[PDB]
Amino acid sequence: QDVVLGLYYMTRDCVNAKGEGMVLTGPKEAERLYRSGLASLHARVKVRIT
Amino acid sequence: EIKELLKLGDLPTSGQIRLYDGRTGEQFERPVTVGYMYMLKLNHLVDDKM
Amino acid sequence: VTEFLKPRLVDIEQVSSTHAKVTLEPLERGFGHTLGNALRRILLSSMPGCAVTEVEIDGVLHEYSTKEGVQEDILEILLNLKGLAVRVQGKDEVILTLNKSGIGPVTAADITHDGDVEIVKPQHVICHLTDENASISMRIKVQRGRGYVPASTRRLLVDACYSPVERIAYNVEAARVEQRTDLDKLVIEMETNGTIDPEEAIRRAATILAEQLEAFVDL
Amino acid sequence: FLKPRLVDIEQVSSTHAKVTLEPLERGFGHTLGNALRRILLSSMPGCAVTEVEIDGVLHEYSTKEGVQEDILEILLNLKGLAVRVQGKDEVILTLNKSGIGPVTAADITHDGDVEIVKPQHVICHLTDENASISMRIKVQRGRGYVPASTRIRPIGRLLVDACYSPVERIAYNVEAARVEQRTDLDKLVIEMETNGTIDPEEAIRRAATILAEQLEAF
Amino acid sequence: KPLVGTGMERAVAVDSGVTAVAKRGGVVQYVDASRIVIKVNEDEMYPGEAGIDIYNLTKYTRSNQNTCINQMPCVSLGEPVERGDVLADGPSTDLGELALGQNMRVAFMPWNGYNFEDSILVSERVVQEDRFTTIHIQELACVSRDTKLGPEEITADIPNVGEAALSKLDESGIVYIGAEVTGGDILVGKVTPKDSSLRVPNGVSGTVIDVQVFTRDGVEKDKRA
Repeated sequence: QDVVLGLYYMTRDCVNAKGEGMVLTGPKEAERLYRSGLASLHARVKVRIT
Repeated sequence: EIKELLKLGDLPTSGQIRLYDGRTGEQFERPVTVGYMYMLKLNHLVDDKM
Repeated sequence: VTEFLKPRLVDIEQVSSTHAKVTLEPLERGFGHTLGNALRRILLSSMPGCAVTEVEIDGVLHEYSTKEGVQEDILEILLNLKGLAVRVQGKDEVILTLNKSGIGPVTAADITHDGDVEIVKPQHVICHLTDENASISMRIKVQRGRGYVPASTRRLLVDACYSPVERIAYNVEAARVEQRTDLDKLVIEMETNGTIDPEEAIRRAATILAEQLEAFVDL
Repeated sequence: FLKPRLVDIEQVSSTHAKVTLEPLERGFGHTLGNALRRILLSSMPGCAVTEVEIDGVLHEYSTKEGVQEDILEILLNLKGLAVRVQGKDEVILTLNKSGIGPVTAADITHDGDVEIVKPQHVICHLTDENASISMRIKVQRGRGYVPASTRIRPIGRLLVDACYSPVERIAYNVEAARVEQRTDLDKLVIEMETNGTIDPEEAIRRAATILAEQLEAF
Repeated sequence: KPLVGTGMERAVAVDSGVTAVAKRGGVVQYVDASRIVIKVNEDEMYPGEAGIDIYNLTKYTRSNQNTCINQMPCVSLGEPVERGDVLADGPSTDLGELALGQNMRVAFMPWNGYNFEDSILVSERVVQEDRFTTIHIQELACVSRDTKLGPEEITADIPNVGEAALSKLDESGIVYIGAEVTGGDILVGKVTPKDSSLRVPNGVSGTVIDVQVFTRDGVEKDKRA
C-alpha cells in the first residue's frame, strides 16, 4: 500500500520524457540522469544491463 | 462553490498546489493536495498506555 | 550558542577500488541531509573532467547504420565510448585515433597514446571484429567539461560524462553521542570511472562548495 | 567557477527582507538555496524568554486579581516576545504596570543593551483601577527549540518553553542573472521572514559560516 | 475554531452549559480572569432587588476523565452584551463555538514511509507552538486509617529516607502548593505504625495546584489543615 505505489510509479512508462530516445550505458547512468533531472522516471530508453 | 471560493483568493481551483521537498530541495513531480484540515487529538495518549 | 558537533570521518572503508564508502559522524540534527544533498548535487552535475564528446567513423554516417565485419551496432559502439574513461592533461580537447584491423576485440589499448592523453582502463573493449577485411578507424574527440551534457541538448554525437563520478548516493541514519538524543550519520557511497579516487572526489567537491561560500563568510 | 556575492538586500518590510546572491553557476543556485534555507531554519541564534517570576503567582495554573488573562496565557504571550539583547547572554528584564489598560511590551524597563523590536506586543490586560503586576522576565540566548520539560528552583519560578529561532519562513528563488555577455548564470534570492531580532545579512553570513565549518572536516 | 464547520457548533457550545451565558443583557461593568460583572440595562431591571449580576467563572478544575475544564472570558471591559450570548468560553470553546481541535495545514502525500499504514507525520512547529498541548489535572488521595497497633500519622519525618525527598514537604508533612514534583517524589508523608507515604506515580511530572485536607471530627487538626 505504499511500497507497491512507489514501485508502480517507478516502473512505469508514458510516451514522452525529458529524454526518451537516449540510450544508456547501465543502471547507474539511469539513476544519475534521473537525479540530475535530465530524464524523467517514465522514459523509454535502452539500457545495457548485465 | 468551493472552486469559486478558491478563485476568490489566488489558489488553484483544483485544490492541488506545488510542493518542494524539504531536505533535497527538489519538487515532488506531481501536484499534491494542500489545505487546512481540522485535526483533533483523541485522549488515547501513549504515556497512558505504555 | 555558535558551537556545533564537528564530525570526523570514522572510516573510509573501500570496496574494490574506485568504490569507496565514506561515513562521517556525528552531525547536528538536520545537517546530514544538507551535507549529503549538497555534496551529491555538486559531485553529480558540477565537476571538472574529460570525456568523449563526438566520434567520426569512416564507414558510417548515421547512428542507425552498420559496417560489414563489425559485431556490435553503432549504438553499442557509442555506449562503449561513453564508458571510455580518460584523463587529459592541460590541453582542453584532443582527438584520438583508433586504426585497427584483424579478427579480434578492439580494446582501448589500441588507441594512439598521443602523449599526455592516458587511458585509465586499457582493457575496456570498444568493438569486436569477425572479418579479415574489417578495417575500423575512428576519430574519438574528448573535450573537457563539467557534469553531464546529453547529445540531445546539442559526425556522431555522444553523451559526455565529464564528471568522474558514476553513482553517488548518500544515506542519513541515526547516531548518538554520549548523552544527546537525536543526531545524524551521513553515509556517502560513491563509485567513479577510475580517473579519480572517491575519497579524492569527496574532498574535491567539498573544496568546490567551500570556495563558493567565501565572499560572505565570517572568516 | 564564478563565485556569488551579496549584491542586494531589499528590506521590504520591518521583519522580512530579500537578499540576493549573484552570479551563480548553472546548478549551484538550488544547492546553495536549499542548504542555506535548511541551515537558517534549523540553526540560527536568537533570544527568547525562558523563566518568568510574577510577584504573587505560585504556579502557571492560577489567576491574579485585576488581569483579564490567566497566568498561562501571560506565559504564552511572553513566549511570543521578540528581544535583541546585544552583549550579554542572559538578561533579567523587569515590568511594572498599574491601572486600567493593556500591558504592552513597551512597558518593560529594558536596560541599555536590550532592544524590544515590537513594543505593541500585548502581554496582558489590566482591568482594575488599582491593581498592579510585577514580573521579572528572564531572557537568554540560545539555538533551536528547548522545552521547559528538558532543561537540567523555588516555588515561584515559572519556566517557559523557549524557542531560540529568529527566522519563521525562508523561501529561495533561482532566476537567470543579467550578465553583460554570458548565459547559464543563475541568481539566488533568499526571501527570509524573521521576527526582527536578527539582521538578514548577518543571518546569511552565519549560515554560510556554519556550512563552511561543517565542510572543514574534509 | 474549525474553519470548516456546520453551524451547530454554537448550539452545542451554548446548550452544553460549560459556557457562562448571560442571563440579562447589559454592559460589562468589570471583567476579570475569574469573574464577570454585568451592569443590567434599565429595560430588563426589576423594580425591586434590581442590583447587578455576577458570573463567577470556574477556573482550573478536574473533570471526570482527568481533563482540565476552565472557563475564560470572551468579552471586553465596557462592551455591550445582550441576553443569551456567551461571556466565558468553556473548555474547547472559541467565542461560543465548539472547537475541539486545531486547524492543521495538511498535505496528502507519502513521505518516506512515516505515514505508512495510518500514521501521521507532524512538523516540529506544531509542538513548538503548543497547539496540541493539553492540561491533565489529576488528583491523588492519601487516606490515613487507624489500623491495629495504633493509628497513623502524616508527620514530615520519614524513616530510612534522606532530606532530598523531604525538601519539598513542609513541617506538617504535606507538599507545598506550586511544587514542580516529578515521578517518585513524596507528596504526603504518611507513616504506618511499624513508611507508606503517598508518592507521585512513576513517569508523570506535574505541579501541585490544590491540597484539600478533610479531618474527622475528633482528630484535633494539623497546622497545614
